[PDB]
Order: sequence, then structure tokens, then C-alpha cells
Amino acid sequence: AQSLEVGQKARLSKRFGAAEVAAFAALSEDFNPLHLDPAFAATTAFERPIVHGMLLASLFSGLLGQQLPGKGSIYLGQSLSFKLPVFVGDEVTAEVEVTALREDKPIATLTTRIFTQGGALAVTGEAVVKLP
Amino acid sequence: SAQSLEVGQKARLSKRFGAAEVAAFAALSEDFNPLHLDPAFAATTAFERPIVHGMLLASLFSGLLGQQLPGKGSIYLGQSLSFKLPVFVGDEVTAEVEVTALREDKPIATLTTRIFTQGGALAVTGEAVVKLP
Repeated sequence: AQSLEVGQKARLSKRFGAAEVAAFAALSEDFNPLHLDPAFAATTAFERPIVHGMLLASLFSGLLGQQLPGKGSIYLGQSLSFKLPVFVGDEVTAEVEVTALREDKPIATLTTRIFTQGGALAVTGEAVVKLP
Repeated sequence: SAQSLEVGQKARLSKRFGAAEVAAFAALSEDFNPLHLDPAFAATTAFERPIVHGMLLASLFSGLLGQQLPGKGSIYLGQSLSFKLPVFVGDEVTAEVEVTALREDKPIATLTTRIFTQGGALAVTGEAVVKLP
């Protein structure tokens, strides 16, 4: 297509804290105490509050919209598999990698992954986007 | 008595994502794509005006799944999303989920998840897979 090609990657790291998780709860209408209440979380197998899977996934929008392909890009599709919990207060690493470019349309497919602080795969999937 | 989850059960909610909400999502997601904020830039696109992040629209499914159906205690296992139409900042949308399958080997449910525009057109569609409460 253009300067975009298979193999190009972009990443970012972010540590979602309690205030941010609460802000996302308000936007998403997902007020699960498991994400917001330390006392409640302690009564579950998670033991501590975990970040909304969709808050973790939002980072893919940051990568696609601000890095690769960047400004002007438009989401067409996104698949998401939630594998591991991410505890509030812990940092994660988000990464997108171009895996394919459609030959007859300005469309790209990228693998989207979220890694825990320990380097484990917490979220995985693929994004399909229209190029800028 | 306790109400069992059943195929065909549904839930919905409506919400308006205005400038403040879109700005908050941009900050959380790190997605400051001008398509979602700048009217001058947006005017040069086929959308003509600022649109709400598709991933912000999709986040409403988390609210329905965790608060109503299946509800409290539900754990997200997967979510597929296809973005079909834009939602303009300030406009209302309706999020709808419906149970389509309940596995019997494990307490897992599959639900169709859709976002409709204020005009009644499909903006986002897909399926969620969740572990039961």
C-alpha cells in the first residue's frame, strides 16, 4: 500500500490506577466492585481489584489512532480474548503489529496484545482498520 | 426464587457520549485521533463532524454484561466487534445484549452485542463470551 508494511510494530505502557478504573466504570456503566472495591476483591479468588478487560483493550485504540496507522485511521473490526487478570495498580504493555495489508483496499490487519507486568499474555486479538 | 439464565433473554440501555465523555475516553485510551475531537479536521472527512470512539461505544457491553445480563459476578472471556456506522458526539445510542447460547460443559454464555444509533441503525455488532456469576 503506502509506507505501512507487514512487521511494523508500535507499543505503549500504562499503569491504570484506581481513579482511572473508576472513570472507566462511569463511561462503560460497569461498576463491578471487583474493579473498584479492595474490600470486596479480598473475598474473591482474585484477592485484589482487577482492571476492566475493555479498559485494557482501549489501549489498542490509542495505538491504532495515534501511532500505527495513526491519525485518520478508522476501526473496522477488533477481536478480543481475555486470558489473564490485570490488577489495578500494575503496569501493562500494549502492542500492535501489522500482519497483513489488503491488496485491493486501503485496509490493514494487526495483531493486538496486552502483556502483564510479568510478561504474560493478558489480552490478545486482531484489529482490522481502514488506512489514513 | 433465583432466576436461571436462558437463551433469548435480553437487556439494553441508552446513553449519550458528549464531548466530556469522549475526552475522558481519549485520555484513558491514549487515542487522541482528531476524528473524535476536531471539527475542522472532521469536516475534511466523510464523517464531516467528530465521532465517538468505536471502542468507547463497545465499552457499554461491559456495563450490560456485568450489571444486568448475565450480571453481577460475570467474567469477560471474549468479545468480537465489527464497526459499521459512526456515532456523532452528543448523539444517543442504545446498547443491546441477548443470550444466544449456554454451554453445559462449563458455565459459559454467548451473547449477541449490538449498538444502535439514535436513528435506529446498527453501529457496532459482535458477540461476547462470558463466564457465569
